[PDB]
Amino acid sequence: MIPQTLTNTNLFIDGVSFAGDVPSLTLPKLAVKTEQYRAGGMDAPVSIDMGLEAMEAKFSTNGARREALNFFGLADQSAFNGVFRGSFKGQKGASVPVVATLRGLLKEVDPGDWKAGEKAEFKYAVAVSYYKLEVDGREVYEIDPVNGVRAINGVDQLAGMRNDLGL
Amino acid sequence: MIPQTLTNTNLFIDGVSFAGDVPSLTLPKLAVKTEQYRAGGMDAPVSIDMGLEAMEAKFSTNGARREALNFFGLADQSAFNGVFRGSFKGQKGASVPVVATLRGLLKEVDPGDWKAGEKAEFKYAVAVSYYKLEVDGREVYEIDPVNGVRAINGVDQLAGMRNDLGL
Amino acid sequence: SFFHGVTVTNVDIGARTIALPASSVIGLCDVFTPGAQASAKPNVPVLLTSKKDAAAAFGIGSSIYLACEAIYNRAQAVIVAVGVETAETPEAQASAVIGGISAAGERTGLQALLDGKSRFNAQPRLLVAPGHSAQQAVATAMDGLAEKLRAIAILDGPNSTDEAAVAYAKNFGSKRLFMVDPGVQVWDSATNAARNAPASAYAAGLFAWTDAEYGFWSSPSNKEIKGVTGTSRPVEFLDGDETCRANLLNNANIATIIRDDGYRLWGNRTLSSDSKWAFVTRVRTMDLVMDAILAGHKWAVDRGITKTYVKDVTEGLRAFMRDLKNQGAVINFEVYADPDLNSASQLAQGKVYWNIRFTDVPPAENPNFRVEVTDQWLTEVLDVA
Amino acid sequence: APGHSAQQAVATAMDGLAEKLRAIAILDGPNSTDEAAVAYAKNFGSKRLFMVDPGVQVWDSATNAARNAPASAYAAGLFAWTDAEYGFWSSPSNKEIKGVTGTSRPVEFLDGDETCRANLLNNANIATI
Repeated sequence: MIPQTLTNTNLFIDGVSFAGDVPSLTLPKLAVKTEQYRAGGMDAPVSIDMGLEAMEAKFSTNGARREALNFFGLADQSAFNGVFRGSFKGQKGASVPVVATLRGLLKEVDPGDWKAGEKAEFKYAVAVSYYKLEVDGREVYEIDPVNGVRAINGVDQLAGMRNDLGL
Repeated sequence: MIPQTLTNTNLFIDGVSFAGDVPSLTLPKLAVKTEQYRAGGMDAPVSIDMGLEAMEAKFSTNGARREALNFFGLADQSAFNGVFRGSFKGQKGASVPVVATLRGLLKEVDPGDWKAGEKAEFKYAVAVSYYKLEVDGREVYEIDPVNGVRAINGVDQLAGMRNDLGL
Repeated sequence: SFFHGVTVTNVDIGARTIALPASSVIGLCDVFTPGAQASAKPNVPVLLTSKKDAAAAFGIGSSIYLACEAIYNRAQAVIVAVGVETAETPEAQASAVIGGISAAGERTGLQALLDGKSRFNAQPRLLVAPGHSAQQAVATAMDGLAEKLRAIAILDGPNSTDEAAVAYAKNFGSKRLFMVDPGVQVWDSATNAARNAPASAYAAGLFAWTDAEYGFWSSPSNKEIKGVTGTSRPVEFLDGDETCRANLLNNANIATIIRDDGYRLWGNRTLSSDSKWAFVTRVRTMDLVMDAILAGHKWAVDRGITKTYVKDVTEGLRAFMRDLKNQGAVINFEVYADPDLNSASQLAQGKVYWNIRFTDVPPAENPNFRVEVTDQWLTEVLDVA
Repeated sequence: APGHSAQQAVATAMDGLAEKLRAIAILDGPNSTDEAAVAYAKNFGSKRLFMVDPGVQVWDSATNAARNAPASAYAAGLFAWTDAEYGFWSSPSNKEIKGVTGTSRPVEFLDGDETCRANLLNNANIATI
């Protein structure tokens, strides 16, 4: 493998390119809701999957980006749409894109303290519903909570436990 | 977009310009009271809006600004009036103002320690009721708790759930 | 002058006839007499809201209000009703319903139903001319109207024998029409005589009812008609019967009524020639997701094409199509841009394509109950033991 | 020039006025039938004109009647609005007209329709509502 790092970053919200002001993105921390399970005839628990937990996907800007302030606290949850683009350029030339569609509620607009001479750093946060990561255009993650779509590498992981609930 | 940052800062309280002594403002951290909701037929919760939470809007001064000390602990809550002006100048010239009307209770006057040779830093705090942010004069936020005015981008978000309560 | 205080007044009302508010706008066209009560000019449409505007804009005894009370008993819906003047010859009385651009600048007849949009925000997703659809002339020019509006035009056969309406539905393979053969009899508030209503408005108000809480993908087959007595010609459905009148009329792609005193409809299949578009829910979900796809993608119909214009709207189509799969309108889908038909030549003149491939929920037509009386439980049961 | 642009001698001179100023002249067809304004727009191939055919009706402060406004100033106010935040490069088509009710000649846009009143006018290069 070639050494490969993050170099540049972009954010689209309803197609509007934030080519000017995003100093920090943050993808949602994907994690399995681990329940440590020690039972009879064993020890040192085995941590069965119980589904994911909530996925909050922070980012920040430091202008009055009104094209992103108008999504706070709407009556239509999961209507904030936005992708987190970012390219990984490697050492041998070619850049591998990492794009990440979000769809959630802009649940926090945090304006920082205004010390009169520093940056603004409007820290935002979306508690996303939908989440689709791509690597070099190839699909890796689909996370849809409602109607149960958890597809790793394109093949759905919940299909074994979705035709028994009868969804 | 042009790169756009915070440069200067002002505070008015009952029209009285604090052109001398405000070293730090802080807008109220707007946040949705998220209740993470996982139910039958899904996983990885979807975080329904439950309204906002309280909005405390700190700031600081380091003189004995008696024109701001006299608002502490009055019998008339939500009578402290004040705007947080601040201009975002960008790179291509023109400055975008960000003004922010507050209306609340000055619930904390915190004089710092007096180490005899440093600043004073009277940290204040208002647990605001009303909150109106402007960007370049264009309206973005109205937050009024009592009688329920949550208007993002001028259009009221609570009007769908205010003609069913019968307010 | 005016009144103060409280004013009790013995008036002539009765039978509060509540219905759930429907969203699917239907069109309407039937004759009336534009006298002093009817404050509606003849060839122009009016946005109807309830029984009151059906009573104010048209006459009480006029043929519009007798068809508007059919839907407003069943679904509080939105009517785009353009009446016509009563003619003498039925060749011209049928041709008054078509009309056209035969004014100086304006329109007349059924062709004023295109003015439901851009006057009322009410595009008619159902078309019904009560009584004036037994002719070949109007019903051909309703498929010429419903193909343009992307709507389901409701028709009716005549009051003739059973076979004469079987051979009337052989003149159409029109894949958007919907024919309802038996005419509803109705009481009409102590007139002690059953008036033969044409029963195209009763099936039209049923679709607006089943649109609201069952959804448009739900088949409007088993569901109830309100405000109805035993109809004009008795159509029965006997089980396993080759010659029973309902199954005789289903195989000719004609809706009926089945239960006692004309309770419910019986239509599931439309007046088509492709078996691909046989049901009335494939042709209804074809056209009522593709306005909801547009209702939310009005921004995409003109915009400066950025690099992500192809990519941000294909994640806007998918994120809307998952909300239809959420409420059970479809089964799994796929929406994707074309790699083969989006070139640089099409972007210059503005065109850019996207694929959509969903699938309908098939309705439960024909559940079979294969059965046998068996003496299996006769030795273990009924023993001394 | 609202109202006074259905005449031929003005719209010829509004185009010559717009060529000198390097601007966009807003025109309007006659308020007659759909086959009449198409014959009016065949007088010009002059690449600086913009024709808005249906007559906007406005309420005008409890007149309890809708006046046929010539609908050339409403679309001209639309270009000033879309110049500001969408920029001059934005297509000024899909955007809202405010202060307006049901127009003079009701032009629809049915999809998949060859003879719908919007598309019949767009081939003659005429804006509608």
